Amino acid sequence: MRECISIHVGQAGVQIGNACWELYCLEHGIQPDGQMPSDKTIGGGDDSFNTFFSETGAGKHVPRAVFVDLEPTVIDEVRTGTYRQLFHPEQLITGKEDAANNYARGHYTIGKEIIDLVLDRIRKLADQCTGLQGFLVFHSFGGGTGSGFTSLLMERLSVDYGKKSKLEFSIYPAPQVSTAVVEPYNSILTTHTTLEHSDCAFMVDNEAIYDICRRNLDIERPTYTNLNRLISQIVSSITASLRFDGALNVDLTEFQTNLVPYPRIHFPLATYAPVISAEKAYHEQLSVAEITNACFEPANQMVKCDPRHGKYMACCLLYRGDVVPKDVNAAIATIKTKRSIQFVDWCPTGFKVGINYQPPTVVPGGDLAKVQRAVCMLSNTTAIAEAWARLDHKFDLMYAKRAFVHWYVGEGMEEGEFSEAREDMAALEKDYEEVGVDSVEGEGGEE
Amino acid sequence: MEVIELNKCTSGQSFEVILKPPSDPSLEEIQKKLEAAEERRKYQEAELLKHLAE
Amino acid sequence: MREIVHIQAGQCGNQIGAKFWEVISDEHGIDPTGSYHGDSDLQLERINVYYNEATGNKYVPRAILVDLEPGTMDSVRSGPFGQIFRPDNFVFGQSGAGNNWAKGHYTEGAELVDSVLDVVRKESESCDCLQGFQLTHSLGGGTGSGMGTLLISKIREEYPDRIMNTFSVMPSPKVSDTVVEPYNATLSVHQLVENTDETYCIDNEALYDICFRTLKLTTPTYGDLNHLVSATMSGVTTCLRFPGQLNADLRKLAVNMVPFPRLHFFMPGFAPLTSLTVPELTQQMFDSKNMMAACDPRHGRYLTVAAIFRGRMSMKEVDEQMLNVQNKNSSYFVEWIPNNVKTAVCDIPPRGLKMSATFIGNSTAIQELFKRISEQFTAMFRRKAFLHWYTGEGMDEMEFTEAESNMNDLVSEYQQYQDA
Amino acid sequence: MYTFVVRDENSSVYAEVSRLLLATGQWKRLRKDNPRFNLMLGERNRLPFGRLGHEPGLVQLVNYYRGADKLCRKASLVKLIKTSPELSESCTWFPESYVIYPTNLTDEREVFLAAYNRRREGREGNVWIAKSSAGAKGEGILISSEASELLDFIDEQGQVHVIQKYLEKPLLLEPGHRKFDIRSWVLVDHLYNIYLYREGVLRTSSEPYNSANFQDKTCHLTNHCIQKEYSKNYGRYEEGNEMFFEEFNQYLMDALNTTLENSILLQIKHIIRSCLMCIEPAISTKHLHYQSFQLFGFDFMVDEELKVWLIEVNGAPACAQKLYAELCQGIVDVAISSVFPLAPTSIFIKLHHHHHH
Ligand SMILES: Nc1nc2c(ncn2[C@@H]2O[C@H](COP(=O)(O)OP(=O)(O)OP(=O)(O)O)[C@@H](O)[C@H]2O)c(=O)[nH]1
Ligand SMILES: Nc1ncnc2c1ncn2[C@@H]1O[C@H](COP(=O)(O)OP(=O)(O)CP(=O)(O)O)[C@@H](O)[C@H]1O
Ligand SMILES: Nc1nc2c(ncn2[C@@H]2O[C@H](COP(=O)(O)OP(=O)(O)O)[C@@H](O)[C@H]2O)c(=O)[nH]1
Ligand SMILES: [Ca+2]
Ligand SMILES: [Ca+2]
Ligand SMILES: [Ca+2]
Ligand SMILES: [Cl-]
Ligand SMILES: [Mg+2]
Ligand SMILES: [Mg+2]
Ligand SMILES: [Mg+2]
Ligand SMILES: [Mg+2]
Repeated sequence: MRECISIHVGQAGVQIGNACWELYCLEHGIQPDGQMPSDKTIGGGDDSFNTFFSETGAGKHVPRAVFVDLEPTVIDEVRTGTYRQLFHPEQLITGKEDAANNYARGHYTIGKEIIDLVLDRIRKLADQCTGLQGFLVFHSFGGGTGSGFTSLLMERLSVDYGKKSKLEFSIYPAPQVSTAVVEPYNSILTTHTTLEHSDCAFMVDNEAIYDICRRNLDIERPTYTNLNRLISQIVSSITASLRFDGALNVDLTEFQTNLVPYPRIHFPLATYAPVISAEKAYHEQLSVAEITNACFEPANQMVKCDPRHGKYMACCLLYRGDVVPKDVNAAIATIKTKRSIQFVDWCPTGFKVGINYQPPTVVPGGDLAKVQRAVCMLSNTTAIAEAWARLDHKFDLMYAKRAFVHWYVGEGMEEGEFSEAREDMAALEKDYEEVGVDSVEGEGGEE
Repeated sequence: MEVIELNKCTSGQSFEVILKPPSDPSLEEIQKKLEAAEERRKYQEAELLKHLAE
Repeated sequence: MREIVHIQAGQCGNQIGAKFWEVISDEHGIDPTGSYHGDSDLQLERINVYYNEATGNKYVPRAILVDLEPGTMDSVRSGPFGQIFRPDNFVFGQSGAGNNWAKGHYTEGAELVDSVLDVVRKESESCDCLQGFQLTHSLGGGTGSGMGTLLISKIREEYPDRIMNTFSVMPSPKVSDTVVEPYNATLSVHQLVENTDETYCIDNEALYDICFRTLKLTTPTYGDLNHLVSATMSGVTTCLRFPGQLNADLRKLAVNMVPFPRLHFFMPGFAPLTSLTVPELTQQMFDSKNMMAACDPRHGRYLTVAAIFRGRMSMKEVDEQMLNVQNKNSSYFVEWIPNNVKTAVCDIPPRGLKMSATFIGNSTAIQELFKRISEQFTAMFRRKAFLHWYTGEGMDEMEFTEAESNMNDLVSEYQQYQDA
Repeated sequence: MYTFVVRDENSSVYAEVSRLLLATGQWKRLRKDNPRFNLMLGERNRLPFGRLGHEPGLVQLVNYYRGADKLCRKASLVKLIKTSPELSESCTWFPESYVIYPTNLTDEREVFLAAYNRRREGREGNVWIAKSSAGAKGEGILISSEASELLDFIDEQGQVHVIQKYLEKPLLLEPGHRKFDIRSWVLVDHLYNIYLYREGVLRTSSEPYNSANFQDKTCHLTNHCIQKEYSKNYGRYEEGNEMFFEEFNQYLMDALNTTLENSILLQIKHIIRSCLMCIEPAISTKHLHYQSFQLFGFDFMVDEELKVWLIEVNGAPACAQKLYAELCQGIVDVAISSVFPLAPTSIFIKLHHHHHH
């Protein structure tokens, strides 16, 4: 068994973290006080769930997790909430005043002053590990802490833990719930400085989750609570292989091996089905074929984009519940004859499939209905680059006028950092295009 | 449509299906960047205080 | 980002500030004795932003009352909520400022300002994490204008990394006490351009016109004007005072509203103003007749906007209506700042209303206000009329020339982004 | 009030659509780079589909189908037909075609030469035509009975070409003994309804067809620009060398005792529907966050047996002068107002067929 440390940065990171750890406790049969009756080895062990939980002598199962925010109100809610007994104070780190939606404030001004404390607190967790694998890092792109502090942390983590993998769960900005005009700047700045330190990042666009909640959960105006419970289900699907017995994606290294053949192009698209309202009186349970087919609908993706118009480098199907391989393969056969699924020439056309027999756990009093079977597809498709194009375009509009730039220069960032970050993003868009697009015959209109 | 590497356990199973085959900065450096930005805040603040002194 | 320290200076500044404290005290369930008698936990959650706690569950405004004569503050102390203020926080002189910026900034005000800073320092010292300062004043008199801007400069020197926010009443010949108002306002605007992060521009002409044309008040008093200002200040500070995600502190507001450091002068608006559905609220809040800077929004473009809705209403409908405004008048929102309108909603409505909305716009149209003042300044300055009142306090004409140039530069910078 | 942007200033069809939308009084034209639009009249190349359908509160629609270029490029079309089972290598209505890459750059050269030599030994007609998508109007084309000239021609070029069997027995109009091709306009709406404009046009040659000389490409190529320039008889038989369906139908009756509908349009409709239904899953916007429509120009040849052959599909057609008003109003009615309703006897034929087997 090899441990994984989770790090939750800024409001989005912390709130999503809280939702994930609640769900993990329910999936593993861990009570809010940390006791786990089904666990017959008191005070330690090397079971798969021990990848995410250590154990005290008293039999408490403690998340291998650190929470960091530059103001205290969000983490205070963890300290006082339902799962408070799970955590001890050395895992909860708060500053007094936040980064004011300013990457430069988070990275340079405040980050310089709290970074060493955060590393000491992570080291305390690392020292408990017999075979630390690496880190799972949760944060928004748009917040000053989620953007600026995360990139600083990621850099220092590569220094202090050079051989360890680092995965991200990153929240991409959507004006329907965003809280700052400068979020495109923060997103591009943090993506630029983090790119080389991250081995695999799962981007979730708040726009996509928001609309899934509206459309499929019949929630008129989704809140972060609604959004985060859904995000937690997708995260759990993705990390299930680390926490349960299995032979697919069983360590962080395998995520990169299976999903990221090309290091800069390390952003797999997640797609999830089914999402069904708990308020739904009558519901016909969906088959393996029906939920698998749903994985190729943009409406169920964590980022709205069109994979028919890009290419795949890798595809993983992760099932939970009543699923056997024969039905998966029958489903895939059918889907091949109906969908546009083109792989790059230098990868095989295929799917890696994991099945865990336990159906998804739902949080009591949640919005999601219990289902007999669910699936999360992780595909590395160049189509996700549509999201980089959208962001880069917004950046360009504001930066051309230097709108808001003074806020960043005022925290000691050089203006050159903007253009450096943006050039890095231009090259990224180009890499996606090169990998994903065949030239289109030119013409000598009005024909 | 070949199934390979089928692995089974009590908790589930995994396998692969193939349809077709194919054809960092150091601590010193980070420190220096953080200190350089601090120097810039310090300079901009000194300039402000000079203007207020005038 | 917790505590704000409030300063109110001069006659206008103190009269509007007193009303502001009465209004938000009522909203937070605080009675004139500083005792809490509310029924909602939302009332207390962020009460510490504006109030200190004292022995016996008493809440005391973090407020400093400044004037160069005793009259208005004597009246405040005799007012409804007058006993709620900290007695040691009344700081005043006897000689007055004679509607003279020079007296406020260089002579009379200079003699009092250290004692004001002593009280400011005492309040700041008991802050766990001071966000910054909010100042209420007029720009047309002597104390609020001259001494208020002197205070702002000294506060910035001592707290250079804190936010400075002002509610600044702009003079108008239609609602005027003296002829030198344009000189005082020009001298002040240059101070504000340099030393505030956020300034709410409240034009006395707009207040008057709303009272007379819209509210049907045949003969508006300063009291009637101040009722509007009260209501507006309550609305624009809602996000600081209650639980919320957007613009929840002074710096986050600045970062969302100010794309270039000097262009930080906002037009506020309020709805309803009547002699109510979400659509109606939304149309009225964007209505020029509901705004308080006497500038026509259609004569410019919005760089940024904050909208705040109060009351129990459908957030779904709020979002729908705000989108409808932007999508149907998209030309009035600069295209080079994507998604530049942010909306907040607070469940607690102001007194006497089931729902309301408050508007904060950073619009290039605000140049019209500075243009009006600039014209009025020049009409007199070209003949050096009334200047002896200022030269007698040691000022020279060159300082007037420089202030006028500075304000004309501000006007030019707005116009540049209007054509961008 | 609906809003739209114009990003292709060169489009005659959409310049007229723009004019119409404005005159309803219920559409406003935004600056081209303002993102808060309902309708994008997009640019021909590198249209940013990825920025569409991410605007809260705005249903967004664009006048191009992302992916439709597969049908609308010379070499892409050949490949689409040969590799799609329901069109196929044995497709009866598309002339035998081969994709040829100039040697200085997969390539079907040897496959072509194989078929060419088979025809030669068999005494069969062996005239082929080399062309590409880069063929600026009347240039970039070679008609020859010698494989060597064809391949040499292509090798001097820098872009993919198609070599395609040249139809040596075209239906010839009388008087004049002359060739023509048929242009049909087809509108595919956001529901993937396929609408054939009731008016097509024959673009004619005004020079007698002469099989003994494929060098003089005036009786052989029916391009308007070619005819208008090199034909000394341009406009002798019909204005602008355009014959419309009323006259062509009357000719078919008088001369061949048949109708346009029976002898030709049945086939045209079959080909159009077959082509568009083939690519539907690749381009449909049915469950997408933005929607598309697109106007296509299909070009057909008719042989002396009244068999219809598809030659190409144009992704950005212009229209005949006298047909603009009607077609463009039709586009507004069926492609735009269908999605954005304003506050007959269609001009289109809806193509649909559901045979049970
Ligand atoms: N899905 C989701 N998104 C969130 C949540 N909280 C914030 N966001 C998004 O994150 C972005 C704002 O960043 P935050 O995480 O709030 O900022 P922060 O990291 O605390 O940084 P500062 O407050 O600037 O110090 C916006 O795009 C929000 O919509 C959450 O709980 N869930
Ligand atoms: N296989 C073939 N047999 C006979 N004639 C052919 C042919 N291929 C092309 N032509 C002639 O050449 C013309 C079409 O050439 P091509 O289609 O490359 O030009 P083009 O692409 O400019 C037409 P458009 O303006 O619709 O785009 C037809 O009008 C026809 O007269
Ligand atoms: N809205 C409003 N404006 C006022 C009030 N009192 C004075 N004014 C305005 O304030 C300016 C005069 O300044 P004032 O505050 O009285 O002078 P000070 O005591 O020297 O600061 C003029 O423009 C007046 O119209 C008031 O109570 N409300
Ligand atoms: Ca154990
Ligand atoms: Ca590394
Ligand atoms: Ca004195
Ligand atoms: Cl290591
Ligand atoms: Mg925060
Ligand atoms: Mg007065
Ligand atoms: Mg043709
Ligand atoms: Mg063509």
